[PDB]
Amino acid sequence: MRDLLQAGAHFGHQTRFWNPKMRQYIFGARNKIHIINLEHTVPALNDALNFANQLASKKNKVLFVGTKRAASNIIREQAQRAGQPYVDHRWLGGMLTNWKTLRQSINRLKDLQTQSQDGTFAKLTKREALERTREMEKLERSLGGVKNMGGLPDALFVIDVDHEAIAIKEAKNLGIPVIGIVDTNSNPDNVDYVIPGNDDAIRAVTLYASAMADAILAG
Amino acid sequence: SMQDTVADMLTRVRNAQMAKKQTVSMPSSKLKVAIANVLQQEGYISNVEVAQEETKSTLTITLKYFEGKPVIEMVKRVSRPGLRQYRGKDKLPSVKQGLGIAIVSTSKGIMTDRAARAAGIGGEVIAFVS
RNA sequence: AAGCGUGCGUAGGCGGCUUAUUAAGUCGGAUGUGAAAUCCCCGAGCUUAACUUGGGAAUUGCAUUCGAUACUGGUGAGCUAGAGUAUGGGAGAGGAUGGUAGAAUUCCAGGUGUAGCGGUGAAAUGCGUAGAGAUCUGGAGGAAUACCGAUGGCGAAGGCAGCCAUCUGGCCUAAUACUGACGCUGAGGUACGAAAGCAUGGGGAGCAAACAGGAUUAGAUACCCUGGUAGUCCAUGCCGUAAACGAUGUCUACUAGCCGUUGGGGCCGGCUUUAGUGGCGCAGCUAACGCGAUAAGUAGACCGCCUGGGGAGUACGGUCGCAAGACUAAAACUCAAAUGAAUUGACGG
Ligand SMILES: [Mg+2]
Ligand SMILES: [Mg+2]
Ligand SMILES: [Mg+2]
Ligand SMILES: [Mg+2]
Ligand SMILES: [Mg+2]
Ligand SMILES: [Mg+2]
Ligand SMILES: [Mg+2]
Ligand SMILES: [Mg+2]
Ligand SMILES: [Mg+2]
Ligand SMILES: [Mg+2]
Ligand SMILES: [Mg+2]
Ligand SMILES: [Mg+2]
Ligand SMILES: [Mg+2]
Ligand SMILES: [Mg+2]
Ligand SMILES: [Mg+2]
Ligand SMILES: [Mg+2]
Ligand SMILES: [Mg+2]
Ligand SMILES: [Mg+2]
Ligand SMILES: [Mg+2]
Ligand SMILES: [Mg+2]
Repeated sequence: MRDLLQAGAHFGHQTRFWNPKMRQYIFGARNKIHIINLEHTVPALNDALNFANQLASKKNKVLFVGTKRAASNIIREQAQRAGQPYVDHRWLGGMLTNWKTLRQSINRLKDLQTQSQDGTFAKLTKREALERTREMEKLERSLGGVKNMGGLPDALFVIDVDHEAIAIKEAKNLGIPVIGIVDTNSNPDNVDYVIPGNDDAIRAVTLYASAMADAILAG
Repeated sequence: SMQDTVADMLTRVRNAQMAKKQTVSMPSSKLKVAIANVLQQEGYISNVEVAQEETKSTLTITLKYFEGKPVIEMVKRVSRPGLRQYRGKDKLPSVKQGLGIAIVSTSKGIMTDRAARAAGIGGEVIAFVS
């Protein structure tokens, strides 16, 4: 209630890039910037956290997908400290729709990482392994957060429903449940649990992620 | 200019349903209120209000939405000023095989199609609603 | 394929809100009539079926009479949200008339001065030793108005650009008052309507159909060059057509937003509100492209128009015209396509 107040979940984008489909979840606009009303915003963040908790309690997963290049550090931080799959660099178009094809790269990474410091690969050249290390690094910086997923996630948590539209469309296609933190400059089109609040602030994104994780820990 | 007012009201309601408005206002009239009361009794709108300002009245309709989509899926003016309908008790039309209504003006007031068929009369067909 | 070039308006169509009344439309009943046959349904006779036949149903009509008044119409009375009027301001290439300015071109006279100028892809025709071109001075004349200048403005459209006066049209915008549906659209009909053309009289600098010459070229009735007459200008009339286009008839209401700009109003450079004019874009719509509050969305009123391509917007008849022509407007015949939008290639001087 007041923890999001000192977090900057109120302030948002300027009052010229608003999406007119968010006018219910806004209160006013001071200094040429729309300010989201946190009052009814908390009553839906709590419902999203309850949904995430009950989804983690019935033995299901939830993909934390955030790649806005600002909350891409905190997403991995608060996810790997919660035992859940992550998406940090690129939303990798076709991750859910062509999940079978990306399985053929998740297996290439489950083979390459085991072929580095798990099988004692010796009796080889020092410069020859640099290419395979580059292959593994290019694969891991893209899929190292979905290696321990093994199947289609049951929920999703996005930090920018706008910047991650490909993921929200893949979810709305594959019948998955989405949860997003939608700001003023964003469409609440297919977010099953819309959570109005800042999508770019440091402390606000950290609060959203840490709260989602602490709700995941109800196990 | 503005000649059909029943159609103008039906168009206002249709357009407000298309844009997910929760309320639509319009200039009031005796026949508009008589049609809004039928739409409310059949459960197609929520509420009807008429506010007198000093001499001009204003009608205000509250709209219903059931699981996102609007309740009034189709509304059609049937008897235009350029062509009036005037059915008889035996030729009264059914809308969507009785899943929709037809507003009728009879000498016993404004009613639905099945009410007029039960009363054994029927005059001007105003609108199909579904 | 299909919005008249644009208005104005006649007949007509359609028209705000409240109320009283009427009962013409509309609705309901009754009563006549709606021939039989046929059709339809039950069932009856042919050994069955065709076929024949009993009874109904139907004949949705019209007339008379009685009833009902929601809606439409009539009639009376009201009302002010449409339409209009009065009064202060504002912007404007709106129009008509008459003056006037400056630049430049052309020509003429003179001065200086001497051998080229001009023109092209290259040239030549052409102009120059009778003195060109260049430069200076004076003059004559006609036409158009650099800069400003702007998806700026005004106009019904066509259109409208130096400056000034005179006469004049509309629009915007604020208040207060007034009238009280006086409206919208309109077949016929009328008014205006680019350029070219035509008539009569002027004028004629530049440009320039026709034309002449020089080139180019296989040829070159062209493109390029040098000239050049109608015409372009004015007065007064005709003509009545244009890719007269937003290829989008007029009027009304409603439907996310964002970014400009023009003319105003309001409030604190900014916010809002109006009338225009632009760029995006949600919904919706669309064959697609696209449109998207300046709709091609959602609806309503009236009008115009289309119905395969060609023959053909042609013939004939007629109306109009000085004529050129315009307008109205076919058929025989012929073909099995013609067309729109997008896609993949290939090609492009
Ligand atoms: Mg066409
Ligand atoms: Mg037109
Ligand atoms: Mg009339
Ligand atoms: Mg009338
Ligand atoms: Mg009667
Ligand atoms: Mg008979
Ligand atoms: Mg009256
Ligand atoms: Mg002058
Ligand atoms: Mg009065
Ligand atoms: Mg008219
Ligand atoms: Mg006409
Ligand atoms: Mg020439
Ligand atoms: Mg024409
Ligand atoms: Mg046309
Ligand atoms: Mg504007
Ligand atoms: Mg303004
Ligand atoms: Mg657009
Ligand atoms: Mg339209
Ligand atoms: Mg269309
Ligand atoms: Mg002809």
